[PDB]
Amino acid sequence: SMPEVSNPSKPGRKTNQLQYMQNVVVKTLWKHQFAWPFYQPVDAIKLNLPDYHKIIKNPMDMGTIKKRLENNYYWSASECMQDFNTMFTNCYIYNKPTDDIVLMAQALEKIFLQKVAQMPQE
Amino acid sequence: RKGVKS
Repeated sequence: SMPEVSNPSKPGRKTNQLQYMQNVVVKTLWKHQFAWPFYQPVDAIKLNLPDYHKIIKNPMDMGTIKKRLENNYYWSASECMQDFNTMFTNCYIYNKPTDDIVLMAQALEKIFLQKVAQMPQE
Repeated sequence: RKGVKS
């Protein structure tokens, strides 16, 4: 279902790894010429996609990830990684492998993986 | 089906 960005019962914090996810991973991807389709939730009205929200049941976007980081919603950097992988997986599910949006997602995913690989230990 | 993008 659509994703919350705060939850009073859910433990939340900002570790050194979560700070790295915000200040290095998200911020690097944000300043990329191909990031703009991912700043906000997919807009099925503007794109005229009657089936998007029938097929994609766990939507995710980088704006939601940013808000989760800003709210100290996560407990672990692994949860932030989860959200990025949901974002990419959804794009690859819904779109055809040759579409412009998939090529853009693949370029961002390559940078995501490089920055995660250089994340420091907790 | 999102079409052409830059």
